[PDB]
Amino acid sequence: PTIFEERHLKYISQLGKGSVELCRYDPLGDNTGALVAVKQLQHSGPDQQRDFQREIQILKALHSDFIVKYRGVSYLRLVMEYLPSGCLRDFLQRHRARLDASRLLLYSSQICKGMEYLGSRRCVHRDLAARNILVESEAHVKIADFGLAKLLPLDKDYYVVSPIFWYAPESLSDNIFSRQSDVWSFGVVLYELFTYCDKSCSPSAEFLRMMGSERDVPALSRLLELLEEGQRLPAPPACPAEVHELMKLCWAPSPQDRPSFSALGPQLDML
Ligand SMILES: CN1CCC(NC(=O)c2ccc(Nc3cc(NCc4ccccc4)c(C(N)=O)cn3)cc2)CC1
Repeated sequence: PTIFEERHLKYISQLGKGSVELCRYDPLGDNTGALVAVKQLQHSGPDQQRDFQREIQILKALHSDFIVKYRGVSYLRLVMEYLPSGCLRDFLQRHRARLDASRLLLYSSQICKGMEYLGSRRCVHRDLAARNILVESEAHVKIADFGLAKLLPLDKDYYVVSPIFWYAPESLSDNIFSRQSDVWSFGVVLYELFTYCDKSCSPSAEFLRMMGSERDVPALSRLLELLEEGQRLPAPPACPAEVHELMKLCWAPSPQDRPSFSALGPQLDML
């Protein structure tokens, strides 16, 4: 087996905390090696470990320009491509003044094409949020963290099994996840994009406000009560009304009434 030999994976810095670190894969020892992102588990708890082998095989199998590339393994460590610009949540709040609604639409369209591919592979990400979207360059974004990703059963369109503010009502109430629960998450991502990930009006900061002053009432209970009423995240300030309408559709109470990614794609592209 031709792997990323541990002795050749030269550590540089941390990308996130298991954990992710930036390494230079230098098999020739002449410091001419390529920079790769390397994922590993730190406090290796037996259940998180089986989840890691599932994750590796999923990413290995996915081939979208909008999903992070799998590179290989080291030994367990998952080797992937390195996207230097970092997290989309950081990128939006740092360069907010230089990014217009047309550029946010380019990101929405790229995440959408990414998620559409995911669906055709009968995979459910489950953690679709701006915190797990990476930046290639100011004109290209890629989806990351397949840590929570689940493959749909060969006979079923749903799957019963923490990020509750991106979770659909069926996810909240009965732990049901499908491509349509990722459409609900996509609607929250559009909110994040169009608020430029402002800490002030984050989906987390906004729902807590809506939940009220009764903290002993379980979040899962208070959030579901709110989403059953029809209460939603507000229209982002200055957000194109055509976009906030697509957000509302992603937020339909029943999963069958939410648009598909295949349907959303042109609607985004044609604005
Ligand atoms: C501790 N402190 C360290 C410094 C800060 N971090 C960064 O400045 C950063 C710089 C480059 C980054 N590029 C990455 C990260 C990756 N996974 C990790 C990741 C996934 C999704 C979102 C964020 C991170 C992958 C991959 N192929 O999956 C590829 N490229 C990611 C962050 C904040 C956290």
